[PDB]
Amino acid sequence: PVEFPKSLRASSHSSEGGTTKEEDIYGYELLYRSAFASYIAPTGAWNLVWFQAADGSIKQARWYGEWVISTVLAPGKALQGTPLTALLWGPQDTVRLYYLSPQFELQEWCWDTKNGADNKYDGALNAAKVKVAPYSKLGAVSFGGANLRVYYQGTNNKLEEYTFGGGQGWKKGATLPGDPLPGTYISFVNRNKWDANPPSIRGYFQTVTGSLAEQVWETGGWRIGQFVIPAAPFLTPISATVSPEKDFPKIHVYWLSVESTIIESVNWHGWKAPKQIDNISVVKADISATSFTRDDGTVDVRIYGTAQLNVLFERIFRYGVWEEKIHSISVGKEIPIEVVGVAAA
Amino acid sequence: PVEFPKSLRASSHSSEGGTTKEEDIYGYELLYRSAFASYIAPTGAWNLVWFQAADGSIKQARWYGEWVISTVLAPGKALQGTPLTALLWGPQDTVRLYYLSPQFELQEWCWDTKNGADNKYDGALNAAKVKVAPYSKLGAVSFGGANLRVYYQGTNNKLEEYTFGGGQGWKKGATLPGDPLPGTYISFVNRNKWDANPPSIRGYFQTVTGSLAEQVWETGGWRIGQFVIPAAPFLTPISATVSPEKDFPKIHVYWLSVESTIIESVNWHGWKAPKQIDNISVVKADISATSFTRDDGTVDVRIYGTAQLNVLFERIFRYGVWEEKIHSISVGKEIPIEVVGVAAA
Repeated sequence: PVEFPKSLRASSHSSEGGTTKEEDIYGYELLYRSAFASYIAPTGAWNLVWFQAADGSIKQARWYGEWVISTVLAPGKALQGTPLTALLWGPQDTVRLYYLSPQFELQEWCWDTKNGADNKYDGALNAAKVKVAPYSKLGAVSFGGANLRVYYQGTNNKLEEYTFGGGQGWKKGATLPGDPLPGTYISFVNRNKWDANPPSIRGYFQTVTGSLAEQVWETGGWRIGQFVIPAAPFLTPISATVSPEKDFPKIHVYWLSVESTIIESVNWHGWKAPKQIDNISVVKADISATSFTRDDGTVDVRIYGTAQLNVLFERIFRYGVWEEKIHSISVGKEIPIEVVGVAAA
Repeated sequence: PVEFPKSLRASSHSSEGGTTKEEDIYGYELLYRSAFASYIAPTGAWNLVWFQAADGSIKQARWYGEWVISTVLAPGKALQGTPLTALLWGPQDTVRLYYLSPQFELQEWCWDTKNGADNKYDGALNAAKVKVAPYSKLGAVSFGGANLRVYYQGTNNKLEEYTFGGGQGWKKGATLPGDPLPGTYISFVNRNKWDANPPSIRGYFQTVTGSLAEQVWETGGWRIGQFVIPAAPFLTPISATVSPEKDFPKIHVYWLSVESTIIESVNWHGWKAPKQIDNISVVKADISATSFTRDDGTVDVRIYGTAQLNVLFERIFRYGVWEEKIHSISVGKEIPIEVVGVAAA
């Protein structure tokens, strides 16, 4: 078997007090610790997830009754271990996916489905040859329809913005405040509706001290926000998502604990205390959150990431509760392996 | 600060019971979880270590009274996250380093220093265009002088051999027995002297069940060896090294425990029970062991790898003890970060 810390739960079928003896799955055609991007349709009718296959291609898992896997970027297009982040607007007919080339330049993939067409092509961001810090992660938002913002870590470790819209093409945007940890995970969200202008932008990242911090664009340009988590694990995955609950934006910020469990902090008329959403230890690796508002005004959340041993998980917050059924999305060949919980020496 | 499990020690200066409050170093120009290859001179006079920088270049650390860092392969030569493994013979004037290209093909770098020469150049393996499983690790041995063997994981997850020698160039060798875990770490050693023919080859790897296993080559062919560790952490780093102690080959096999501490199994007139060499938790990432025999017949060992938060460590076994001082080798810019031990929720 493989050994796992006895005090941690490897899956939803682990013993209540930790891992004893169980079977878990290794999907070996998913890149180990793959990046994830995602977007659920605002109607909730279908789901998009993007990930990196072991061969380095970028693939898509789309749920519509069942999951369907396809390839969106051929092997050779993306850095092995590229970050990923996605946009969806129109309200839901135009997709952009951002990634890094093997030369650490910002790249853009476009998927347009307006009017029943289907066009897939490289975006113009590639032309700017934006060289980023090699460990940079990526975030992005859209507003006013096709006004786009891409956030990355520049070569001096500051967070940086690139802008698109208004017929201007891609142009360098702001340099953001703060002192980001080299290699920090980052996640940016727009609190206002996809077709609204101005946007209300928030970004989440880890600083050089290990704390978590917030970028705010509201009025008067970029400022550091009130969200402060004094300590978090080194290079903790971070993903945030926002949708209106009872007619006010509900920001959800997710990161990992030292036990590799998912911690959530909500901003909804103020920040609420961080709390663990479940006690199952995921692989310490990129996560991706998305959300939508139901007709009744409540907000559903989906989180994707890597579960033990190497599977793509889907965690579901629906009608106010995290469901205990945590699904896995198969992306290729798999082997089952026995897992035994082992105590410290 | 950054949070770390309170029950684990992040450094030699951590409290005896685990981490309380301390400072640790982030070398952000070392690729996070870099692969490592290494070779100490058979005289013990100097040391070589190879690693991947954050920018994807392959670099070398050389010790001869002091550590000196150099770049041996420019960005673009190696897969981001490439495995690495090294050879040294002549007795000590001929070096090879094996790695993967961004297209997952075996590559070979050569460094020849016979007679005061100083020639770095690409080896002939590159031209064979040998495509391997994208998550393959690498091992290698040399014998009879320049008879070389490179071990890798093929696309069907079997361990495979490529051979060089006898004026034949690089040719496909054997397919090895057993059922290797996809992406297993692998480490191969030659128990006989560098100029001796035949060799006595051992390889260590993890199987599809999570056990650790042994490949054996002796005159007559390959077989599965009697070394069996029934359970180990999933995708545990593995590195082995052999040198004669009192004229008998002393194999040292290293892997990581569930606490990310280094476990050692020695073969020397039989296998000795596995034992933890120290209680300091390393980053669960590639390690690299090397060894030499002193004039008095005793065997020194060096282990390189990633220590918290992201630094290149050197552990030293010398005159029969693991030294309490664990060194760090700076490879670029660094920031100090406060670390606090945190208990489970």
